[PDB]
Amino acid sequence: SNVSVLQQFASGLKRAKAAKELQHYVTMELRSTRFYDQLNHHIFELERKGGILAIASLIGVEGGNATRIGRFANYLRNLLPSNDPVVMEMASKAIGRLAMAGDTFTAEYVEFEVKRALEWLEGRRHAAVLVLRELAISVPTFFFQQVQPFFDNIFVAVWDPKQAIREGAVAALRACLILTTQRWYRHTFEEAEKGFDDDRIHGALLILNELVRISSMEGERLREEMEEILVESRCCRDLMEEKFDQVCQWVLKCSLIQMTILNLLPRLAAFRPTQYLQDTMNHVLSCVKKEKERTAAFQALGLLSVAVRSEFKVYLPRVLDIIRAALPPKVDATVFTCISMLARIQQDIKELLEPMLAVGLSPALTAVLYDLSRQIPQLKKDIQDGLLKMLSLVLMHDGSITLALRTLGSFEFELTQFVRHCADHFLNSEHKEIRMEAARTCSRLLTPSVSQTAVQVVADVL
Repeated sequence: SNVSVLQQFASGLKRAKAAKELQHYVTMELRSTRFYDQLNHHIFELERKGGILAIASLIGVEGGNATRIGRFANYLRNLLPSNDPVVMEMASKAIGRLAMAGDTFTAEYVEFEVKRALEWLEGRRHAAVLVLRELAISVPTFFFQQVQPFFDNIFVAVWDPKQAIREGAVAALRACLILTTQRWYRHTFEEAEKGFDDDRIHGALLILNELVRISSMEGERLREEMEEILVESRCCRDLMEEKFDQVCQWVLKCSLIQMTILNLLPRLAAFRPTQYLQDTMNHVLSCVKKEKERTAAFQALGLLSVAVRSEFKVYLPRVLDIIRAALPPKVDATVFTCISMLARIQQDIKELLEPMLAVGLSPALTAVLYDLSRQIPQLKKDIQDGLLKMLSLVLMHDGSITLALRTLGSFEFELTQFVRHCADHFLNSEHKEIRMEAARTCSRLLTPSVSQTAVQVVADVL
């Protein structure tokens, strides 16, 4: 209990680390109290990721009410002020998980960490921004006690010459705006307008994207659905004009700016939908060919096609010629999601499905085909026949085939030879996941249970 748990904690620091932490949590849930604290101090003083996982895995499993929080507060505050790379985000997540217990000291431990978070507002500012984001995600009541000083500190802390600090500051401002709008916007719009008039480009774009997303959830719902597969309404013309001027001027001046422009163009097109839409379509058509910019450009084009349904229909032949030259060469994950979002224009996909079936078996393309067969049920048998032919060519003859079985049992098809070919798959394969998913899909495929020709194959597979 003392040597084996310490050996597992040392092996977690040196896939196996989270499994060892989960095994230690499952061993502590069944139950040596000082040996775990000594091992935690030895792993924290040395390394940091395994100790943070061992400190975070025991929270919510053992049941430490008051004695564990006073010991964990010093270990959470020691690494937060001077922080290393992304394991510091794991330390911030462990602090947010320790603050999410629901104890009496949580009103004292959070406000001591939030008021110090304004002391820093670059390894110190981004750690405070991540701590504020974790406190807003964990404790929304304790994070609303100091709202006047945080908006003044983040307006000056995000103006520093850094790239990684703005990605945390935008997330902290979005969590603060979500906590404000769930139960201020004019001062943030005034600060974002004063910051704009190449350092003050992408930060101002990310500051304006939060105000564009908080006022209108219609443009955000399409991006939230495609990812699985007053204040801003008044000053909307000048902000869109400044965004269009920044997109047209800074064309090839300064990667992050083009990505911020492609992210802000779809929300601005969905908020108010012909010259600005033509300039945004021209910018997306110019940025689709450039390197490291086509993944956001395809999603922005799909969002603008879902928003401007009547306006983008004249631009149907320009994009459809660009995708058909891309699939024929085989980064292919965003193209299927863009082709799925462009439909939500039905007869043009039947010539486009020939290359999409020829690209290969992937999860995003299968989800796009499922969403296209669910939303647009015009030609469902033509897609299902090609999917069945691709699955038969895959399973007739290397990793992806598990997902092929996952697509074989996902939705309905037009299947007695498949269950006779899959009833020998787990008898030959020595892999665990192949046998597991094969049994999982052929137990679902047997659901068409007074003719004695299906009874034979049902009895055979059973």
